[PDB]
Amino acid sequence: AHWMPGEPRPAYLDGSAPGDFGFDPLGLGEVPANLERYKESELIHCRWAMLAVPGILVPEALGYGNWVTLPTILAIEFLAIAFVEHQRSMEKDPEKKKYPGGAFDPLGYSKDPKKLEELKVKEIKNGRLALLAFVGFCVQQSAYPGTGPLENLATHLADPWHNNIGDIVIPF
Amino acid sequence: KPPPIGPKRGSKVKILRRESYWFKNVGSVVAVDQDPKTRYPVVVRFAKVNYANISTNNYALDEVEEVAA
Amino acid sequence: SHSVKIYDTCIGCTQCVRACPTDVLEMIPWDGCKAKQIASAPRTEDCVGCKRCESACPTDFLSVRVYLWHETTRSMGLAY
Amino acid sequence: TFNNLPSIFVPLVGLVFPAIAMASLFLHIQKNK
Amino acid sequence: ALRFPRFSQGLAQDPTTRRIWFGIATAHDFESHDDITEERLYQNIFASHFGQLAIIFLWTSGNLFHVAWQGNFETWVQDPLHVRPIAHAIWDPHFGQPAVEAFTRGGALGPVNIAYSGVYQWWYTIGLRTNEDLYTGALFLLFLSALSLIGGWLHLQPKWKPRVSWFKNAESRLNHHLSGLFGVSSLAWTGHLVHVAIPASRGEYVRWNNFLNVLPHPQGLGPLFTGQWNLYAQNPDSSSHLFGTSQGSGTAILTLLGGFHPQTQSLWLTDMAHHHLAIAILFLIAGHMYRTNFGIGHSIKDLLEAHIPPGGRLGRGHKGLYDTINNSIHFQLGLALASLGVITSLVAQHMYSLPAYAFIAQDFTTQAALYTHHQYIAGFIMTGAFAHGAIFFIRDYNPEQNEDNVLARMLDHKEAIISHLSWASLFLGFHTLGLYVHNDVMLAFGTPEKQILIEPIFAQWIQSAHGKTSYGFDVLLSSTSGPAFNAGRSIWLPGWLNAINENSNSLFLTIGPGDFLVHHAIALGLHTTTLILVKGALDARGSKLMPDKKDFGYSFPCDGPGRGGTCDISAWDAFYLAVFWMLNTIGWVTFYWHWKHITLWQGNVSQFNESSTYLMGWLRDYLWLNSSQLINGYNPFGMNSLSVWAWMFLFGHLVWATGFMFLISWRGYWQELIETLAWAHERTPLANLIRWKDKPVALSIVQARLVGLAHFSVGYIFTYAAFLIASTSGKFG
Amino acid sequence: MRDLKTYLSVAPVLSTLWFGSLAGLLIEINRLFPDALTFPFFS
Amino acid sequence: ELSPSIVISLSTGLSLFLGRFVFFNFQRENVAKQGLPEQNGKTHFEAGDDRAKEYVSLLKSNDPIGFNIVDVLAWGSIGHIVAYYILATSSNGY
Amino acid sequence: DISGLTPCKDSKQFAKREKQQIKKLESSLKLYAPESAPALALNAQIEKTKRRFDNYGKYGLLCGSDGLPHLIVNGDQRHWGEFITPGILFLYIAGWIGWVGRSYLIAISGEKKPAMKEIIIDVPLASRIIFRGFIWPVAAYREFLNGDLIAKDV
Ligand code: CLA
Ligand code: CLA
Ligand code: CLA
Ligand code: CLA
Ligand SMILES: CC1=C(/C=C/C(C)=C/C=C/C(C)=C/C=C/C=C(C)/C=C/C=C(C)/C=C/C2=C(C)CCCC2(C)C)C(C)(C)CCC1
Ligand SMILES: CC1=C(/C=C/C(C)=C/C=C/C(C)=C\C=C\C=C(C)\C=C\C=C(C)\C=C\C2=C(C)CCCC2(C)C)C(C)(C)CCC1
Ligand code: SF4
Ligand code: SF4
Repeated sequence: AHWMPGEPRPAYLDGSAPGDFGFDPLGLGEVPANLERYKESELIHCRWAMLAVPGILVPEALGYGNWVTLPTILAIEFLAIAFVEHQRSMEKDPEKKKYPGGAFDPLGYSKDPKKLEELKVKEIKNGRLALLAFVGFCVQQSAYPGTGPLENLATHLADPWHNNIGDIVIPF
Repeated sequence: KPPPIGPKRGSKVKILRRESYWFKNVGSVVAVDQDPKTRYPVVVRFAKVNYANISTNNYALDEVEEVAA
Repeated sequence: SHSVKIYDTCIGCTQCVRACPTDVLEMIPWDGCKAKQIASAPRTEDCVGCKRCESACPTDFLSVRVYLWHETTRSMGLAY
Repeated sequence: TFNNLPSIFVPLVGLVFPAIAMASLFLHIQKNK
Repeated sequence: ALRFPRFSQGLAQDPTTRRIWFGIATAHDFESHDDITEERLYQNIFASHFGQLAIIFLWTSGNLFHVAWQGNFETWVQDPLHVRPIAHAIWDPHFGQPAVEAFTRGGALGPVNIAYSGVYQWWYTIGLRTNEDLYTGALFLLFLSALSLIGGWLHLQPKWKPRVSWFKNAESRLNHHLSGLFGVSSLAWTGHLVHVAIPASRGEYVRWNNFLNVLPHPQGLGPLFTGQWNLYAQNPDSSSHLFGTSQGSGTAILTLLGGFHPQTQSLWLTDMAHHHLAIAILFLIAGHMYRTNFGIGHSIKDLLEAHIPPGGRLGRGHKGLYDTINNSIHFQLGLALASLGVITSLVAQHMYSLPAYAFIAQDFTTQAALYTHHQYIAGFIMTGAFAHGAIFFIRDYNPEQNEDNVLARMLDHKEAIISHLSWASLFLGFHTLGLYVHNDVMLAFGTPEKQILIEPIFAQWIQSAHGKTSYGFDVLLSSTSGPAFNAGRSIWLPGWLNAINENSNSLFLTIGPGDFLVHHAIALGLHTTTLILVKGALDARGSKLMPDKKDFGYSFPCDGPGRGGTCDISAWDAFYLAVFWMLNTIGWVTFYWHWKHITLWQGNVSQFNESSTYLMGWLRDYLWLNSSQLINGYNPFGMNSLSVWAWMFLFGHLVWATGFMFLISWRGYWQELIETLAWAHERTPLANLIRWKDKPVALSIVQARLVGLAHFSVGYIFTYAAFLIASTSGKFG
Repeated sequence: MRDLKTYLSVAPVLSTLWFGSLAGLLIEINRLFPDALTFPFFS
Repeated sequence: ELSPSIVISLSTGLSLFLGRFVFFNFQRENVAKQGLPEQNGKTHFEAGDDRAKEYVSLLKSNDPIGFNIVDVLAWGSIGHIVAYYILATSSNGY
Repeated sequence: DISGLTPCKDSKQFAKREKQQIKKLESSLKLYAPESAPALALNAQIEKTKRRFDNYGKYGLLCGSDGLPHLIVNGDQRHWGEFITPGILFLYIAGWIGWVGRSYLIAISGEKKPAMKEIIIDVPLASRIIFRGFIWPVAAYREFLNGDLIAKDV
């Protein structure tokens, strides 16, 4: 229950929150309002990245599209998404801003509170992992311009002790 | 009261007066005028002089605050 | 002419007025200090503004204080 | 006449307008009501 | 108030002669005038602004009228590269016949003065190809001056008298000024450039009698309403255009081809048209921001009370700042002069590099006079911005109404700011003077290979980041594979590259170690002027030596010899010494400019690149060398056209030395001297009949300071104007 | 003498001693290592 | 050709739909929160400026949400803007 | 070869500066006998100049079109001998000066009249401190972490 066991946990996050490991070394979540907004935005970023990563490796495993016109698809995108995002902005209850439930929770996963807390922990963990995975996709596409993520995993599994990150991180 | 009203003789004190040279600087109370009608009884003696080459000045009780040391 | 003011931080040392070369100041009785006297400035019309008074005020910043203001022939110190 | 207009206006301006201006302004200085 | 100062009965009740000076000098300090209000303050300011606009239009009308009447503009239009501009004729009856013979230039039948203001180029670039055009413009500007005068008269009358609640309407005013005064104004300027200036460049003259008939583009407004705006950029004057005739012209009115016109070495009129149009869209959109009588928009008060960062770094944020700015005219004036000085320096830095007027790059005295002008103007405007911020911190700053806010938290760490600006100036002056002196010595020891020459790698990187291949960094525009080069590959970069790489023009000059060192001298000057001004502004309310300085005002002489001495303690005196350092800084800027440019124009850039790295090069190869044709303006055997510039040079030297009198000598020696003089006059027979009315006195300390600075700055300015104009006119490279 | 050393430790006497020693140091360095613009060791 | 009369009406109707239906409550919320442009703690009209007088007559709309003529100008200014942006950026082959 | 500057080991104008200074010093050398003190000193200055130019050549200095070494400060590893290594060499000494001075002022701060120790410099105290600035980059770092570098307002 700590990102680095030994560091003093700050006073404003201590384990009660769903995904609390005491990782605020810069002191961004000092005040409570910014902290609440941050966990909202964290859950949203997490859910978008977890929507993204299976939309990357699945096209790459079969389609090999490499995840790479404007004035119509852009307009339909903005129209479809701004509506949902502002309707999300129109909620004021914070625990319902993070976890609305109701018309968003079918299958009755939110029926038991203890499993709800455990599943919130699961969501936030898998989501931080997926945010890291997307940042990995982006920087691996920046370093290697024309390679896929699963392609890079094959590159690693071929000779892992010779094809790794080191080639880019140091000049030699 | 006939007993002392202000800091002790020798109590290193801080100045909260914004117009003094030794503002937010420590001092050394050398005397406190026990007359309960003077406005600035606290005679302080600082270490470094002001621009007028003076190391002492009278201060009030509310324009002064003793340090934890 | 000039506006001389004496604030309540005065210790009544009588240097402000013993330095003042134009009889602007005068010590009066008071109950705010151990010396039981404070300086007053009745004859501000005779005030030239030389600030010898406040070059001799031994306080935190000052108790006597000269404010430069409407300059007349006697505040400008003219024999003509 | 256009070549003769500076000869009328420069002695007019740079000498009379100082006469008029400095005189009237000295009178405005030395006034009492 | 009984005597001449009707606005201060403290100076009217002054039998001396200080009242005349202080009634001149405080005439325009309305918020210090006696027995006035805020209504009368704002209304006098409004009428004063009307008078300023009247004077501005009158002065422009005088320029136009004298160029039309006494000028050679119709001759300048034909052969501009080889016909000299003419500001105005001269009728000085002190002239001798050699001087009448020497000052006859530009094909005139009498003496004349050469327009080193560039008004010829800018009028010729915007149409105006006859003297009658300039006459109509001058008459219309005279009408506009009379319009401003009657407006400022009637807005003082009680019927038309705006209340303070109208002046403080900082949202309607902002919306209107943005939208109209910038957006519609630049839009109207485009509507001139498209209808007049470009057709006047493309040939045909489009005037008031025929501007409704002439289509600015062969397909009028179909392309605009139908969205096909690309039809306005079809024939963009394809590189063979002669400014003022249809040869090699086109039909476009709005382009983004960038770069320079090849004939004029100036910017394209179509680029200026599209530019003013685009920024018109931006300003007309931005002027619909602030809340007004129509229910929508922003309240700047809540914009400021909302920009308070959680975390308490800024503390109370911008809370209470709308009320402390809108009520404080000095804060508005300080911010205004800040922005104005920065954009004035921008005008200079972009008119020298990106000249927007025909045949102003190839003429060389106007391009220097304008830069020097606007940069000294910017330095003065900046000193005034800070001085008015100081006057705000004294007069108009309420510490309780803005407690712990960005402004209050600012005054807290004034010692930190002052100390770190002191550090920056001290570091820069120490090091860069040390390097200039090291190089002076290394030349004085015949070892120029030992000099500290730091190549300005960062400015050269920015240059190579814009298309200059003179260094070989090949980054973001000199690299063909860079996406920034690929984006604007088809829009502007051909013209911009054949402009910036062309080593004849003056944008993005090839810089070297002397440029590094003088840029650091410039940084020293800016940081130091800033230090002086910021320190005066933040210690304006008080310090440890004089904590009740707000009670004495902004301008007061001193606080006496007590407390060690308090000469030049007021924020006014900070402004004072900052004007000195500002003149010094702008002198460095303009010396750098003029030497780099005169060496470029002459052709020997090596002169600057070798001699600018050691100060004796500036004293020899810039001042001593370029002052050769000036001081010989009138020798014991004859004179030439540069006689006036030599006389002005020495005149400026004279007043610049006279200022040292009022600065070095102070008040007391002169009062005693005047006492002796008064004795002598009152006891001298036949002059005892004459007795003064104002008792004579030596000048007050703050006054004589101001007078010394006036003489000092007048001499600085007139001397350098004489030198710059004469050096660039004695040769024109 | 104690007072002679007290005077030798005064700010100007000690300053000129310190700067004479320092100046001799830099002088002998610029004679033994003259004409130096770049630090070539591990360059 | 993008039919310059169809894209412009389309984008304008789009901006009006995004105004009234999607976020007018957000815009009116921010209007009521930012409030009038007060000076010294009071509105300009409440300070003596007779010329401010926020025009309730122009704002008195009986559209059941309150979409006044000024909001129609607002959403439609943005509409014509985005329309001509699309049209111009689509005109040239860049 | 960066910033459009040729190295001085392969520059023409740099060698021209060399030849010109050598001819200048030789023109002042044909006025004395080749064994006297002036001619010997001139020959020593000549060898000094020649070795100077050759050392500026061999260090990889960059000589521009004017033929003088233009120092590179950007941080290029080849040109750390221009600014960064002597910059560290400076800052080490400068912080030595500051740190021994600061520890001296703190040492005399607990004196009855400290100012007399700023006039009459306590040479034993300073000399015991004069080498304590050798370790300033670590002592100052700890005083910053412990809170002893920066004072507290009270
Ligand atoms: C004895 C020396 C002397 C004098 C008196 C003059 C006089 C004159 N010269 Mg100059 N000149 C001289 C030497 C002199 N010259 C020399 C040696 C040269 C070099 C060869 C020249 C070169 C020269 C040129 C090239 C020109 C002149 C011009 C002029 C005329 C300017 C018109 C005017 O009325 O200005 C009025 C005064 C001013 C504009 C000065 C403004 C600043 C004042 C001091 C501030 C005013 C204060 C306040 C705001 C107003 C209150 C009222 C005030 C009256 C008190 C004027 C007749 C010009 C000319 O002929 O045009 C008509 C012109 O173009 N002269
Ligand atoms: C759209 C309506 C509108 C317009 C056009 C104006 C116009 C103006 N107002 Mg405003 N005003 C308005 C509405 C408007 N007002 C409203 C509703 C209020 C209600 C409170 C006010 C209250 C108000 C006050 C209180 C004051 C003004 C003032 C002014 C004048 C400013 C001074 C000036 O001319 O510089 C104009 C400057 C520019 C157009 C451009 C400056 C900066 C550019 C970006 C520089 C770069 C380009 C440069 C110009 C190129 C030059 C090249 C070459 C041609 C030389 C100007 C005439 C002042 C004035 O003079 O009083 C009459 C003044 O004191 N106004
Ligand atoms: C050449 C003239 C000159 C010079 C050198 C300076 C220098 C300075 N002025 Mg300016 N100043 C000047 C003219 C000058 N001023 C004038 C005419 C005025 C109008 C009154 C002002 C008004 C003014 C104000 C109002 C302010 C300054 C400030 C400063 C300091 C800026 C920090 C800096 O760059 O210092 C770097 C150091 C130097 C430039 C000193 C050069 C000398 C060398 C380095 C000393 C070493 C040589 C040698 C070994 C010593 C022994 C000599 C001998 C005994 C043997 C600096 C001391 C500002 C300040 O204090 O900021 C910190 C400030 O607020 N000055
Ligand atoms: C601030 C600006 C400035 C700068 C940067 C320089 C820089 C330089 N000048 Mg110039 N100079 C300047 C101002 C400046 N000068 C001024 C104002 C003058 C007029 C007084 C001169 C006059 C001048 C002359 C006449 C000469 C120079 C020379 C030099 C060079 C000196 C190299 C040298 O001998 O150091 C070598 C290093 C030292 C002397 C310091 C040694 C420090 C000791 C040994 C302690 C370090 C060791 C320590 C124990 C730590 C080791 C690590 C470990 C134990 C921890 C250098 C390029 C000389 C040169 O060769 O020009 C190129 C030369 O001939 N200069
Ligand atoms: C005293 C005072 C005052 C006055 C002051 C002043 C006068 C100031 C000034 C100031 C200034 C004068 C400032 C300036 C600034 C600047 C800046 C801050 C800049 C920025 C920039 C940027 C950010 C950029 C960007 C970019 C680039 C780089 C280029 C290209 C484009 C882009 C955009 C990208 C007042 C009244 C206020 C108040 C009181 C106090
Ligand atoms: C790399 C480099 C560069 C750059 C750099 C930079 C940009 C830096 C920055 C830096 C910074 C931004 C810094 C800051 C700081 C701050 C602070 C705040 C500090 C403090 C300190 C202290 C406090 C100390 C003290 C001391 C010492 C330790 C010494 C002596 C003594 C004393 C006590 C003085 C370049 C490229 C140009 C060149 C090359 C090199
Ligand atoms: S000098 Fe000052 S303290 Fe002394 S008597 Fe006068 S006012 Fe009082
Ligand atoms: S300023 Fe001079 S005259 Fe006035 S009270 Fe002080 S000492 Fe007396």
